[PDB]
Amino acid sequence: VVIGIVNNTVYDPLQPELDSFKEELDKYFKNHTSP
Amino acid sequence: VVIGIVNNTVYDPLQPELDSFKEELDKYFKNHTSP
Amino acid sequence: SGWTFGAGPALQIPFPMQMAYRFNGIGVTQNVLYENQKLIANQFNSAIG
Ligand SMILES: *[C@@H]1O[C@H](CO)[C@@H](O[C@@H]2O[C@H](CO)[C@@H](O)[C@H](O)[C@H]2NC(C)=O)[C@H](O)[C@H]1NC(C)=O
Ligand SMILES: *[C@@H]1O[C@H](CO)[C@@H](O[C@@H]2O[C@H](CO)[C@@H](O)[C@H](O)[C@H]2NC(C)=O)[C@H](O)[C@H]1NC(C)=O
Repeated sequence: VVIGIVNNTVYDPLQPELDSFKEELDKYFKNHTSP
Repeated sequence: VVIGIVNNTVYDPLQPELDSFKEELDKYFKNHTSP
Repeated sequence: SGWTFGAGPALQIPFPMQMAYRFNGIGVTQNVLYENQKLIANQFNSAIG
């Protein structure tokens, strides 16, 4: 609807500061059944 | 202390982006506690 | 009605709630009036006497 709007990404902050800890959370959850 | 207060629930915006994570966090322990 | 009657159409609004919208333009938040309604009522009632 609005004219002049441009296409760009927005670095939403809450996910990657979580994903800095979700990466080791995802590593720990899936590798628990590995051995 | 306040008069005229009305009982209601408030939709917490800090929940659902991590409740969706909590939807998949508890899913990540379904496989963890399966064997 | 508050201040609206001086702009356009007059909208009704409860007076114990107009005041919490008149603290907010000073610098003190509105979570002070409700917590002190009775004392401010007596201070206003005694001041006009
Ligand atoms: C911003 O991106 C969207 C999609 O990434 C663009 O929308 C597309 O526009 C083309 C132009 O013909 C269409 O053919 C596509 O079907 C559209 N896709 C979608 C999903 O809507 C949009 O044009 C981009 N805006 C700008 C200013 O580049
Ligand atoms: C607002 O909700 C709270 C809690 O849901 C109510 O507090 C209790 O309500 C039950 C049900 O009426 C009473 O039996 C209890 O005695 C209440 N607790 C206390 C400490 O009084 C509260 O009554 C509700 N208020 C309104 C106006 O509905």
